[PDB]
Amino acid sequence: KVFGRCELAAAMKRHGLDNYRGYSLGNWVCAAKFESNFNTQATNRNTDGSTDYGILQINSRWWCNDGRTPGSRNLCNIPCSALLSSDITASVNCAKKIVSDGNGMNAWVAWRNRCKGTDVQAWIRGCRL
Ligand SMILES: [Cl-]
Ligand code: NA
Repeated sequence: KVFGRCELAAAMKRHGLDNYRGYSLGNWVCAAKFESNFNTQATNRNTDGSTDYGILQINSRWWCNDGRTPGSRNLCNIPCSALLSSDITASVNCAKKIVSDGNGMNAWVAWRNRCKGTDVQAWIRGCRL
């Protein structure tokens, strides 16, 4: 499913992401925009053979099992395919563990490079939240 900007902001906010660990809602929407273009079905393969899955491009090297990343962890204890659902619940719950592991949203390279230090509130401007 391809989300609308405000549609996704609303879903993220209902799932507890607003100001989660100090990251305002615009941070999460900005990250999703540049990680996946708001597409829950986005997948991208990394050079080391792991794959990033879903709206937040969660990596199979650490966070989910896709059966083809040898020597990887499954810290969110879910199959990576559950992160491509139109329901963003699993992506959101997994994102909550990732952002809590000590590096904050720097775990998302697109957020670090494209959202960090910008006016992220502009990503929820105009939305009915
Ligand atoms: Cl980037
Ligand atoms: Na894995």
